[PDB]
Amino acid sequence: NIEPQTTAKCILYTTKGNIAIELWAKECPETCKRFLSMLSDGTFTNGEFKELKPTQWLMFNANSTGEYRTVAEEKNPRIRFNRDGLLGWDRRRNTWFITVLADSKHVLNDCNVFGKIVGKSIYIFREILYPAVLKDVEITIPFFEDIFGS
Amino acid sequence: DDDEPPLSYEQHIENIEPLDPINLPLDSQDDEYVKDWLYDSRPLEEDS
Amino acid sequence: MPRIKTRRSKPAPDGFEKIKPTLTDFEIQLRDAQKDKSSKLAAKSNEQLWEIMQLHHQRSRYIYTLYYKRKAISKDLYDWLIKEKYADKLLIAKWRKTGYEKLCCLRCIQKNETNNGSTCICRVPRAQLEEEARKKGTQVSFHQCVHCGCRGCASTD
Amino acid sequence: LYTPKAEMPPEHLRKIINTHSDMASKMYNTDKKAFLGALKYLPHAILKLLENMPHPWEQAKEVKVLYH
Amino acid sequence: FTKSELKRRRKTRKGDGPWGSWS
Amino acid sequence: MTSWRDKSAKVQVKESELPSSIPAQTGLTFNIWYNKWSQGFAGNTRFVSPFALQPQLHSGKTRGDNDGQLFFCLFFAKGMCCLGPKCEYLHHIPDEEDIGKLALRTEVLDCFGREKFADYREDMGGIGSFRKKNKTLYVGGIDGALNSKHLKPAQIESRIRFVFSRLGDIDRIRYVESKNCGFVKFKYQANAEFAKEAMSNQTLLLPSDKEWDDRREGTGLLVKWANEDPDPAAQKRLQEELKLESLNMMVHLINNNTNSA
Amino acid sequence: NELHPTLPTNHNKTKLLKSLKNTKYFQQTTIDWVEAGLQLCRQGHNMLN
Ligand SMILES: [Zn+2]
Ligand SMILES: [Zn+2]
Ligand SMILES: [Zn+2]
Ligand SMILES: [Zn+2]
Repeated sequence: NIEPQTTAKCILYTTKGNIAIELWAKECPETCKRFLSMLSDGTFTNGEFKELKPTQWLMFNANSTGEYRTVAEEKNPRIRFNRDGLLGWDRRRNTWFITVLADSKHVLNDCNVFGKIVGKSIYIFREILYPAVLKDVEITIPFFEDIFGS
Repeated sequence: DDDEPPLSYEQHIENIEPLDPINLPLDSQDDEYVKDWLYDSRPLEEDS
Repeated sequence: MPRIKTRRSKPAPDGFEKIKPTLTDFEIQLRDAQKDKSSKLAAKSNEQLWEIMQLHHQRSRYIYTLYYKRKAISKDLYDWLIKEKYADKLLIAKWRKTGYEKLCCLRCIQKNETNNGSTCICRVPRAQLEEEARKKGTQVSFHQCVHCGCRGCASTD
Repeated sequence: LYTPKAEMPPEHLRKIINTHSDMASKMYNTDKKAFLGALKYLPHAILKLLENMPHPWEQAKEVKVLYH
Repeated sequence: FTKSELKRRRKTRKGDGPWGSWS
Repeated sequence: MTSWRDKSAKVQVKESELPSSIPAQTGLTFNIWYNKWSQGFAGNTRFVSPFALQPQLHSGKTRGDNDGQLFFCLFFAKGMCCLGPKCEYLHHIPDEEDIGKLALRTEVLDCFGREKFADYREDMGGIGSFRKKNKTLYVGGIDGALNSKHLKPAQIESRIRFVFSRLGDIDRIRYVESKNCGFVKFKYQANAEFAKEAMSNQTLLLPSDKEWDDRREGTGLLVKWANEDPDPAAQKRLQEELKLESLNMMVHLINNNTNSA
Repeated sequence: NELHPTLPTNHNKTKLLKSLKNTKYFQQTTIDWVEAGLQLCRQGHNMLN
């Protein structure tokens, strides 16, 4: 595991169970600002698991942050798609991307590798193998102290 | 890892700030003659 | 003190903030240039290297005009920009000379490397290569210098 | 005559090494024979790398290099 | 060749500098 | 002229559309010295070309024209060149003006600039010979080119005649049904060399020929060199044209003695 | 080491790296040490393959 040290944690509260999530905020400053904003602004809440792509990814919380614009592309080749449970980010308007079990490298360099799942709750994610919705959000560790909420 | 290609400099390494090296804190009084230039690479290179 | 900031690096002098937006814009054009675009053709591959020689040349004309032409920077900032490897010292040293004011690089006046002990073809003035062309009736079998992709760096030109 | 060596940009060496990662084109056939000619001189390059190693009081060292 | 003829021709090449293309 | 002298040559294939330098998948592990696949059996690795030459559409002036280039772009002959007007070789069909400039050099080189060899080859493949001036191109693989549909041998002859007609002065064509073989003789060596590269590994079938969607699965029409003609009418005709071209240079070999005196 | 000295010979001033920088084929630059060593790992792995 050559990946960097994670910096921001955001616990998701779904109907299936708790999804603990950690984020790389130094190595990827922009996609954290599109994520941590829309958690606290409530625009992710009550979002259904939308489209399962078998062996590739599953997609939820597609609504859009600000001005319906894009995200400045940033890649670190220490942070790659080799596992399941890796959060991604589609090039489209403000849409998540959660990698399956086949973990192919064909989805790389086309999406933004963004965060992980803390290993206690990868078993909750494997229950999906009536989609789940997002009830509550608690941002336990914000890295962006200044920008977020100001 | 044995399967990992030797990682590239300008993508992985060049943007990180370096950590501190091993320096002993020089006494402000005893080490007055040396403590400006002691830990330099080629310490007194620019003196005539 | 060449490229990355360490504890042995001195803090930057006064006028660095006003020139820093242009130097950051040269710096991100080199990062696009460093990466490998996977190119099959041998003629396309050295064409990528010519972009690096040009981007290097232009950032050194930038610091050269700020100090030797416009005098918009102090000498303490110029000594810092040399030591922190922003500007090529040995290339600026030829630009000060007479006949070398617009020289593309140092590899093109280096006589020992050539087959014939000569300069590069890009150092010959365009008036003169057009002249023996008139002897033959064919325009120019010269477009870009092999070491730079220079179309002619002569002073009169 | 004798002018000394041109000091080149450090980006020029990077680009050449990033280009030679995948040598599947026929344009690389002469350079592949140069990699086998370089193998005789590899223990000399190892000695120059290891004698110029950073000591524990310095963070980073810049060194002059010579590259094919 | 004269200097005023030389100054008018260096404006004809496009790219503003030694990478400025003739024709 | 209408096609070539007024235009500039266009780009047939973009550089991002150029095919991968790695071949498809023949064995288990790829050898990075020889650029081949190893450890297994190969599976008749020939394939048809996804591109082709469009004589009137793609010809135009190039940077080889302004510099005085003798030789022709081989990727233009294949329909693959990505430089277009930047390329240092000629993008048009060889003609009597340029072939007159390929006179001293064409004895040992071909029209693309490649050296010729003494022996031919065991299967009469790529480049020619500097011992024999062979102006006739063998055509084979016609079953693989037509994608295994049937046609009459009279209609096969015409479909060979048309696609070869553009590539230069065609001397004669004689399709054989007994051996599915086309013997296409040109006026010039330099147009046989151009046509051999241009129609190698192509498809014969036309866009209206009902299999234009599926034609990439083939093997293409093989284009090798032609052996000596065994029927005795052409051998006497070979003896005739040997004698009359001899006397033409019996004239000039006593003119440069007359210049000598 | 003190008992068996091996003396240098005065003729040998040829020095591999100086005769190699005479030719066209080698150039100079200045880089980080960690960059130079990571290059030689990549370069020596190509030679053996
Ligand atoms: Zn140059
Ligand atoms: Zn030059
Ligand atoms: Zn030049
Ligand atoms: Zn071409």
